[PDB]
Amino acid sequence: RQQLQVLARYLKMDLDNGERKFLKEKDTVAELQAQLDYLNAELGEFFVN
Amino acid sequence: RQQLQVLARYLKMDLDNGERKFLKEKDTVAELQAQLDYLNAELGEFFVNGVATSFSRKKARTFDSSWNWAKQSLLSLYFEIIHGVLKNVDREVVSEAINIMNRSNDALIKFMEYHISNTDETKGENYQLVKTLGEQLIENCKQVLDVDPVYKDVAKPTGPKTAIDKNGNITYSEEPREKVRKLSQYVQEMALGGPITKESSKTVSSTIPRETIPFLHLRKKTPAGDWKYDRQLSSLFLDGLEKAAFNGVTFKDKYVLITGAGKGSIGAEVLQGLLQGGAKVVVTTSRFSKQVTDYYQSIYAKYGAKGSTLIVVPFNQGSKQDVEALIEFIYDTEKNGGLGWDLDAIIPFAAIPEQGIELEHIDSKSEFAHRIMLTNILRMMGCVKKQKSARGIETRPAQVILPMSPNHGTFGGDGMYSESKLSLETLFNRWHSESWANQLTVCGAIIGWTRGANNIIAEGIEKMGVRTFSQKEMAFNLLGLLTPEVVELCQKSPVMADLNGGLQFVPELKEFTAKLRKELVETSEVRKAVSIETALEHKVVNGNQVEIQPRANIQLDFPELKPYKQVKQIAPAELEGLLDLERVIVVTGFAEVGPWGSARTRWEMEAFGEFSLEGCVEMAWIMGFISYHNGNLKGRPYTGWVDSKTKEPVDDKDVKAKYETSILEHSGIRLIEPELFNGYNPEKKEMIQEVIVEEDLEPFEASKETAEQFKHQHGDKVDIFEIPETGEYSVKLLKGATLYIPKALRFDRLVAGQIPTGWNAKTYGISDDIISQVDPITLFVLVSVVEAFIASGITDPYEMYKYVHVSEVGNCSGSGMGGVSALRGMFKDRFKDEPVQNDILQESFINTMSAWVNMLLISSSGPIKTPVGACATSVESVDIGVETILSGKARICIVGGYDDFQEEGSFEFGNMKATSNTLEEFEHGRTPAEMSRPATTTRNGFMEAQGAGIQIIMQADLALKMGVPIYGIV
Amino acid sequence: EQGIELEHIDSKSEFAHRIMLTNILRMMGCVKKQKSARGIETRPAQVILPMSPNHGTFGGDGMYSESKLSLETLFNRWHSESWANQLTVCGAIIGW
Amino acid sequence: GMFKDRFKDEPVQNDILQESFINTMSAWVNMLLISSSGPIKTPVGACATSVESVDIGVETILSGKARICIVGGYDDFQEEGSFEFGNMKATSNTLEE
Amino acid sequence: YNPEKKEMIQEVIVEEDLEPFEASKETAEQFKHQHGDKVDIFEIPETGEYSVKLLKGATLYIPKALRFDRLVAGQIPTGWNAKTYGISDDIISQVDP
Amino acid sequence: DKNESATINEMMKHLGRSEGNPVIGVFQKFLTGHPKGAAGAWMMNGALQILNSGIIPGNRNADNVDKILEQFEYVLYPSKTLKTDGVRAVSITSFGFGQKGGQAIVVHPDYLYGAITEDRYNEYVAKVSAREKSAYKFFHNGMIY
Repeated sequence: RQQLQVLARYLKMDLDNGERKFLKEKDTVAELQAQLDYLNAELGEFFVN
Repeated sequence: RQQLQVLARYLKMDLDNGERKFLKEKDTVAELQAQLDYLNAELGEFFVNGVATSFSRKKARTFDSSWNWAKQSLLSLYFEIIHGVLKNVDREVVSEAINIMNRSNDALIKFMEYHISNTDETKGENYQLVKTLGEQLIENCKQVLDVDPVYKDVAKPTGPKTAIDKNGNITYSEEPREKVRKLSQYVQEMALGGPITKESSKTVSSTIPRETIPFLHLRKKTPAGDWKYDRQLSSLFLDGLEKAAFNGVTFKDKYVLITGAGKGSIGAEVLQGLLQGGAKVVVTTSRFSKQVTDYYQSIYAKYGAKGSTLIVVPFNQGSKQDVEALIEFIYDTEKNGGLGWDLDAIIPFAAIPEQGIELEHIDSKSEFAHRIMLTNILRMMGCVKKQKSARGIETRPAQVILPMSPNHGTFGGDGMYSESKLSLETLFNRWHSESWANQLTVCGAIIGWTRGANNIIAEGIEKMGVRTFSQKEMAFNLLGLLTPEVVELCQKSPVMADLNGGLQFVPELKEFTAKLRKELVETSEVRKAVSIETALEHKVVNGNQVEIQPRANIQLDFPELKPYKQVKQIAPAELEGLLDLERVIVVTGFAEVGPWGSARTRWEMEAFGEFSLEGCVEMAWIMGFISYHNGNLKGRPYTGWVDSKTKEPVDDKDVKAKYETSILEHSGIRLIEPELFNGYNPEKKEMIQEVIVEEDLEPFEASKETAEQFKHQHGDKVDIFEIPETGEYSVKLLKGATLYIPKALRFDRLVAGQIPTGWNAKTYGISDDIISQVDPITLFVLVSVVEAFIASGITDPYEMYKYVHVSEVGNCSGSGMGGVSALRGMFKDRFKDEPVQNDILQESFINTMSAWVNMLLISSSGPIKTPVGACATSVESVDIGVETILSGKARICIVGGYDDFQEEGSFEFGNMKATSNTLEEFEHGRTPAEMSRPATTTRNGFMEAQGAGIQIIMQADLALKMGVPIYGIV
Repeated sequence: EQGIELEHIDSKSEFAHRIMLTNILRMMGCVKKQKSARGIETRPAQVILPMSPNHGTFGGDGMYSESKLSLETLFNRWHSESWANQLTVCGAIIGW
Repeated sequence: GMFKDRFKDEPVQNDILQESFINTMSAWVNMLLISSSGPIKTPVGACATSVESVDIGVETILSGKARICIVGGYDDFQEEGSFEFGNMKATSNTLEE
Repeated sequence: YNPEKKEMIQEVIVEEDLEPFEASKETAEQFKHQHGDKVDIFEIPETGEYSVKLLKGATLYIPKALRFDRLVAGQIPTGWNAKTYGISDDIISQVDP
Repeated sequence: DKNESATINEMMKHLGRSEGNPVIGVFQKFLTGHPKGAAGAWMMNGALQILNSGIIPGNRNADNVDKILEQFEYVLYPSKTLKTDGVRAVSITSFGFGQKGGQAIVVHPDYLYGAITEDRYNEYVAKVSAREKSAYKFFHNGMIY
C-alpha cells in the first residue's frame, strides 16, 4: 500500500477522485429523488403514472 | 504506471471501481432528471414550483393577548383625544370604542375609571372632552362586561366615484353615499332593491317591495333542480343582517379556518369581523413574512375581542400536502403539537389572479390556480370530513362558505377561474348525494362586484340600479351568513346566498362593462391630448416656481425649558429651597453607540420605527455611506455630502432613497457579519483536534529557534536537523507525536445586535494609533463619552475644571466582561503565536476603558470606580456615581456601561442556552429583526448585542451653575 | 370513478378531472392555436362536449360532476373570448 | 477554559462563562453564605481594586444602602496572565534574578 | 503549567497527504467543513466510522514549547485545599479556584 | 421576563399604587438587543428620551404578550408607540448574572426647576441656550470634519 501510494503521488494520480465523484453523484441522485418523491406525494402515484 | 498496476493487482485493489460507481450514479442522475423534465414539461414550471410545501406547525403564530391590546388601544385613543388628533366622535373612534367594549372586563373597567377620574378637565376643553367620552365609554363597557363580544360595523358606507379632469385625469374615490350612512340603512337599501331588480317593531324584511328581488337574497333549489330567489330564506338573511347591523353579531365558540385573507382582500375584512365577534380564526397566508405577521398582529390588537385567537400560519393551498398538514394541525391535540380545535366554519377564499389567459393560453398557471381554487378546496373539505369522522363528530358540522362567481366565462381571459367557480356548485348536490352532510354544510356565497381598472367603471354600472359593494360591505354580507339562524339553515340544507347586487339583471354585462371602460378611457385620452395640444399651441404662440428641498439639520435635542410659571405650576410650591441641589443628582448628558448608531438614531428607530431625514443622514454618516466634501469637485465647486466610494455629490433628499435599504439591512439585529468580528463565521467556527501522529511526517524547513522549540515540546517524538546549505532546520515529527488539526463547528447563534456596518472610530475622529492601541470596546466607550459630553453641551472637557477641581470629576462606568477582544488575543492568538501587542493584557482590563477615557479626554484626578454587574453594570455605575457625588468626592461623574460581542462570549452564551437558538428561530419563521421579542409567549433566549452607553451626571447645583442641559433626575 | 366521495378525492380523481376538463380545454386551445397560426377564420371545429344532466346527484364519482359542470363555462367563453371563429361549442347533455 | 480549552475541544463545563465573571465570586459568596439582598457592587481596579472596594463599601454604608459590607479584593495566578505580565515587563525576569 | 515548557502551536502548510486516521462521522464532517477540498473523508463500511485524509496544502497545528523566564510566583501553600476548610467537592468542581 | 414582571407588580402592590394604573413597560432590547453591560445604560438613555419627549416606544416585536403576564395587573405591555401627554418618572430595572439586581428612577427634569427661584432659573435657561448653540456648532463642525 505504501509503495502504491508513493507511485501514485509521483504520477500525480488521485486514487480518491473516482470515489469523490461517486459521492457527489450520489448526493445528486438523493436530491433529485427527493424532488421526485415530493412530486409523487403531491400529485400522487396515479397522476404521475 | 506499470509498477503501480502491479502493486494494485497484488493488493486486489480496483482502481476503476470508483469511476464505475460514478458512471452508474451519473446514469441514475440522467434518468431521474429525465423523469423530472418530463414532469416539468407536463405540469409546467409554474405548477411544479407552486406546489412547493409552505406549511409547518412550528411556523404558526398565535395571538390571544386581547386583554393587553384593550389597554393599549384605550391609551392610544385617550392620548389622541387629549392631543387633539380626534376632535369629534367619528366612525373610527366609534369602531375603536366598540373594540374596547368587546375586550372589556373588570380590570379594563378599573383601568379606564382610574385614567378618567385622574384626568383634570380644567386643562382646556380637550381634557373635558376626553373625560366626558371616557365616562360614556365606561358606562357602555359596564353594560357589556358579561355580554358576548359582537361584530358591529360602524364605518360609513362608501360608493364609487369616478371623475375626469379637464386634462383627462381619471381619479377614483370612495366618497360616502348620500342616501345610505349606516349599516342598517345599507340593509334597508338591500331589501328595497331597485327598478332593475324588479320582475314582471317590523323587520327589514317587511319593507321588501312586492314582486322584486333584493340585492342580497338567498336562493332555494326548485324541484326541477334550479336555484330561484326565495322570499322566506331571503327574509331570514336580511333580518339576520339587520340584527347584525343594529345589535351586532357574536361569533363566540366559533372556530373558523379562512384562507386568502391578506391585506386588501375580502378575507381580511371577514377576518376582522370574526375577530370582532370573538371567533377563533386560523388565517392562512401564502406570503408568510415579518410584514404579514406584523399586519395580522396589528389586526388582532385592533379587533381581537375577548376570547378570540388568531392563528396565522404559512400555507400553500396549491399543495395537497399543505392542505392535509394544515387540517391535521388544526384538529390534532395540543399535546401532539396541534391546536385541538374543531372547525365551525371554513372560508377558502384563497385564489391567484389570472389576466389575459383565454382558452388558447390555458397553461401551468391556470391549472395550478384551478387546483388551488377547486381541487385543493375539495381536498380541504374532505380532510375536515375525515378528521370529524375519525373523531366521531356528527353534530358539529363545519360551514364551508364557498366563494362563487355570478359570472362563469362572461368576461373571459381569466384562465380557469370560471371553471373552478362553476365546478364549486356541484357541492350543493354532493351534500345530499354523499355521506359528509353531517360533517360539513355548504354555503355558496355568490360574491358580487366588490371594490378593492375595475373601479373606474363602478359608478357607471350603478347608474342603472345595479349595486356595487365595498370590501367592508361584502365582508358584512359574508358574515351575515355565519349568524346562528343562517348556520341552522345551512345545517338543514345547503344554501346559495346571492350577494350579487342585481348584477345578473343587466343584459350583456361583459359588453356593457367593456363599453363603460372604453367610454371612460376614450374621454380621458381625448381630453389629455387636447390639453397637451392646447398647451403646446399656447407655448409656441406666446413664447416661453423654484422648489426647495429639505436639508439635514441634526439637532442635539436638548430638553425643552418651559417658562418659569409653567415649570413652577407642576412642581409643589414648597419645593422652592427645600432640596439640597448639591444632593440632587441630574443626568446632564447621555449618549450611546449601538446597533442603531447614536442615541438620536436609536431613539428615532425606537419611537417612530423609521428614520427621518436627519436620522437617515446621521446613519449614513455613521456608516460611512456619505462623506462631507468642501472644495472643487468635477470642476464645479461643491459643498455638501458625497458618496464615500464614488465621490459623487448626493443631496439630503437622495440620501434616504439611496441608503435607506443599506442602513436598514446593516443596522440593528441581523446576521453576524464576520468582517466586523475578524472573519468570525458562526456557521464555520474554528476548533482544533488533538490526534496522535501515526506516521512520521515529512520534514519541513524551520528556523533554528522554531526547531529548538519543536524539539523542546515533542522530546524524542520530533527530530531537528540543521541544513548546512543555508543554516535552517528541518523538523521531522515521528510516530506517536501530538498534532492539532483544525476542524469547523456549525454554531446555531447566527444573529447578533451589531453596530452598523461601516461604523469607524476615524469617523468620530479617533486617531489610527489609538485605534491600533485600544480595543473596539474602548473605541465605542470613547465615542460614547464624547457624544455624552456633547449632549451635555461640554464641548471642551476641561470646561468642567472652571467649576470643579480635577479631583471632583470621576468615572464610575464599567463593563460586564471588558476587553474580550484583548482576552481572546492573550488566550488564543498568543497560544497560536500570532502577532499580538505586548500590552494586550492592560488593554483587556474592564477599567482600561475608563482609564483611556480619563487619559484621552478628561485628565481628571477624581474618583474612579469601575463596576462589574453583568447586565446590571450600568445601574451599578449609576448607583456608584450617585453615591460618589452624594459623598462629595465627585461633583461630576461619567456613569454607564459597555461590552463587546465576540466569538467566544457568544459561544459560551449558546452553551448556557441563555441566548436564542437562531436555527430554531428560522424553523419558527422568525426574521433577525423579530428574534428579540421580550414579554411574549415564544421568547426562547436573549438577543446578544454590543456597544456602549454613557451618561454624564452631576450635582443639580453644579448643573445649574454650568448651565448644562438636565435630561432627568436620578 | 366509483365510490370516490368528497373525502376520497385523490390522485385518480385529479387525473380524471385533468382528462375530462383541463386537457379537453387544452385540446380546444391547441386547435384554436393551429387554426389561428394557419389564418383560418371561416372553418370552425365543432366541439361536441359530453355533458352530464346530473352534477353531484349520485355522488361517489370523484370529480366527474366537477368536470362536466365546469365544461359549461365554454358557452360563455365562446362569446367572451377570441376563439369563436375557430371553435363552436355544442354541449350534448347525454342521458341515461 | 472558554478561550483555549473550548478551542481545543477539551471537556469544559457549559457555565464557564458565569464562572469567569469578576462578580461571580461575590455572587457565590452571597448565595452560599450570606443570603443578603443588599447592595452588590463589584469593583475592578487592577491592583487597587481592594482600596476601591473599601471606598465603595464605605460609601455604601454612609449612604445607608448597607450597614454591613464585605469589602476586599481577589485575583488568581495563571499561565496567560503571567506570560502577558512578562510581555509588558512589569514582572521581574527570573533568569536575570 | 511549566513556565520552563510553555505550550504553543505553530501554523504550517501541509506539504504531503497525511495518512488516513479513523474518526467519528461528526468529527469527519467537521474536518471536511473546515478544510474544504484540502481533506478527504470516507466512510468505512466495516464499522461505519470515517477516515480523514488531509491533502497537500492543508492547514496544520503542531505544538511547540516556549522557554519562559518568569519561573517564580507567590503561590498559596502546596496542599491548600478547599475541602480542608469544608467546601464541598461539588462546589469545588462548579466554581473557580 | 416573568421574574421582572413579578418584581414590578410586587413593588406596585406594596407601594399602594392605585388599581387600574399599570406602569407602562418599555422593552428596548427588542430593537437594540442585549449587550452584556451597556444594557442599563441604553435603557437610561431611552428613559431620559421618554421623559423629555413624553413618548413611550412600543415593543414592536411583542407579537403576543404571554398569558402568564396577565396576572400582573400593574404592568402594561404596549406594542406601538404612545404619544403620552407627559411622563413624570421612569423606573429602569436590570438583572445581571450573579444576582445583580438593580433599579434606578429618573424623574422629569422640570420637577427640579420648581426648587429654584425665578432669577436663578432664568439665568440657567440663558446659559443653557448659549451652551446649546455652542454645542450645536461644535457638533456639526466635528461631524463634517
